[PDB]
Amino acid sequence: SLISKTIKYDPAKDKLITLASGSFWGTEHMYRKYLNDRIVDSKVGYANGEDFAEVLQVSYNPKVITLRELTDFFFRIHDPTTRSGLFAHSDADLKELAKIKEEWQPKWGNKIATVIEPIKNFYDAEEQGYACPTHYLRE
Amino acid sequence: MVTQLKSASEYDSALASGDKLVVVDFFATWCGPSKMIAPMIEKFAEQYSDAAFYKLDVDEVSDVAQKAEVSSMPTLIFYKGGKEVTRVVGANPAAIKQAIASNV
Repeated sequence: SLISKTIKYDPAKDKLITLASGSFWGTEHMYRKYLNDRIVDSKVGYANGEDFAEVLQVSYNPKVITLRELTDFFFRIHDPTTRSGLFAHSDADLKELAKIKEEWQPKWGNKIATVIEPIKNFYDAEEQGYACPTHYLRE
Repeated sequence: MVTQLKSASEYDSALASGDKLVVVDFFATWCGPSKMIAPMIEKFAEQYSDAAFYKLDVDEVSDVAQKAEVSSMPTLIFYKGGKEVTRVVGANPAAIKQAIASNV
């Protein structure tokens, strides 16, 4: 599965995005502190890109929040020039995430090293992880 | 005991120590690894008397964190004579213990 077995998710109303910012402690901390009112559900785990990255998987209603807003937030919460990934669940979302990254390039001095890939796998208890990169809202 | 640093003022006047080694744990309360290194540094503080151990919340005192160029937690920084001698990034207690032993 590309979807966690525990997450609240309705295929007929909701969408998914899987986010790596270098530590799921940071990724979860940030979305739950700023956007908790606007997302459906949120689960920490390990994502594989089509070597596992620590990720947060976000279930959301497009009529409540768009992917653009979720990605604009993502590029504000951590340093993506430096571990940094966006895992798309559709081909339409893949090209939109790439578009957003391009738009964010000048603001980060064109050094964004964020990887954009289709989602290959997702786990929760798949039972680095040594440190969390700095997570906070940049201005 | 490990003394928490609350402002840049406390931090500076902790570096002004002399030959005694100064260890600072730069931490985040949300960060799992950073949180779990705490009890380990507490034990090293108990074992190494001649060293003064401190902790600093990077969200609380962002100015010191940015100035010491800490971009990950935990980051244990080691000071002698008010100047950096070495640092260990990430939650490896055995690595941290070595840096203490090697520096006093």
